[PDB]
Amino acid sequence: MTMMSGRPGRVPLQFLPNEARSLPPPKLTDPRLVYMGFLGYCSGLIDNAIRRRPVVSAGLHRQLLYVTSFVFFGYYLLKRQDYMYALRDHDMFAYVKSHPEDFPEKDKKTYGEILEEFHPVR
Amino acid sequence: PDSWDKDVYPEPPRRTPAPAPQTSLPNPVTYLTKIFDLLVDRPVTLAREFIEQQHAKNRYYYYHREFRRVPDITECEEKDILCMFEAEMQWRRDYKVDQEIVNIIQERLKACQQREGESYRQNCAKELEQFTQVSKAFQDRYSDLGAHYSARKCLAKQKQRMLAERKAAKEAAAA
Ligand SMILES: CCCCCCCCCCCCCCCCCC(=O)OC[C@H](COP(=O)([O-])OCC(O)COP(=O)([O-])OC[C@@H](COC(=O)CCCCCCCCCCCCCCCCC)OC(=O)CCCCCCCCCCCCCCCCC)OC(=O)CCCCCCCCCCCCCCCCC
Ligand SMILES: CCCCCCCCCCCCCCCCC[C@@H](O)O[C@H](CO[C@H](O)CCCCCCCCCCCCCCC)COP(=O)(O)OCC[N+](C)(C)C
Repeated sequence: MTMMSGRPGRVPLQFLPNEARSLPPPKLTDPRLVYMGFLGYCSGLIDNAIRRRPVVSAGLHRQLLYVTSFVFFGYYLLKRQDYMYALRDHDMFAYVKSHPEDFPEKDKKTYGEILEEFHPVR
Repeated sequence: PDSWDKDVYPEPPRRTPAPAPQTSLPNPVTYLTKIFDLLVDRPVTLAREFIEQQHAKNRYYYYHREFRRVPDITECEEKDILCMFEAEMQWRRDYKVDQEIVNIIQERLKACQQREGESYRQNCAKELEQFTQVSKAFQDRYSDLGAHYSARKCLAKQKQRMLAERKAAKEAAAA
């Protein structure tokens, strides 16, 4: 099953609709971005190790490019993910609003009027 | 002394008889207790007096914390998490206070048993009755809730007991 492929108004290969510009962008200190940079740093260290170079000191420009590329991709990935979750919430709330018969708010009962069975432990 | 309330922890008026010597021999107990007084009780008293003098020059206070009453679990809606949280905390505090009440009563019972000596079976009847009443009430409130107890399970237990009592009363009425 595909939930969102046929959602009306969806541009085939956009990756970032204009509506997404109404959402707050992720901060540059977002922990997910920090973890993506950490993944880039680990990639650089593994690159040094495989090539039989000093792991921590061999190429600083290469490691910098690794970290920068991972952060650069992660920013847009996070933007798209947040947009998709916002879309899901928007559609859910609109559907609940447009079908009140399927989502009734029934009368509230307090615990002084609800009979719950008691199971003793012995 | 004045450290504790004498109504919460009562004691009898402490009647003790006066010495009635019947022998010309001296009492080794009196001589030994005079030596103990002069050799032990005075230096300790002086040390305590010095310590209390030092304490009096630095007098500061701490306070008993006061908790207001919040709605009980009976006044909480089924899924209202915040009211349930406050009610559950209040119920746990009440449970601890009830445990301490039982502890006070048990302390009274034990003290009376030691105090009355050979006459404890008759002279501790009132403390035994008080402990019986408190123990029955506490057992009705809290027994068999098990681990993972809560206010909701206590309420369910009370409702079950109330239903049984109401049915028994109505069946006895029809007699
Ligand atoms: C969860 C919380 C976060 C955790 C994150 C996840 C874990 C950490 C990240 C993982 C990736 C990072 C490292 C990747 C590259 C490492 C490859 C390597 O070979 O390392 C050698 C390298 C040493 O090489 P060298 O210095 O050139 O000279 C020694 C020779 O090379 C001598 O080398 P040799 O080749 O001749 O020696 C042979 C040796 C060579 O074999 C190895 O060295 C094994 C390395 C394999 C890399 C890991 C695989 C991929 C990552 C997946 C990890 C999964 C984690 C999840 C849990 C599951 C565990 C598997 O092989 C053996 O001896 C066989 C041993 C058999 C045991 C098998 C167990 C292996 C798997 C264990 C992996 C555990 C995690 C990584 C452990 C640390 C490794 C350095 O190690 C390092 O020194 C680099 C690590 C330290 C650098 C980071 C420090 C940052 C800067 C300091 C300041 C900190 C800043 C803090 C900010 C605050 C400011 C004050
Ligand atoms: C094991 C780790 C997995 C990593 C996989 C590779 C990661 C690097 C690849 C980089 C992707 C490049 C794409 C960016 C260019 C824009 C292309 C854009 O136009 O494509 C959009 C599509 O967007 C892409 O799908 C998003 C790609 C991002 C994938 C990452 C998700 C991985 C899961 C989470 C694991 C953590 C990943 C960490 C990243 C380093 C269009 O959507 P649409 O044409 O309508 O979809 C057609 C298919 N449908 C309709 C049936 C759905």
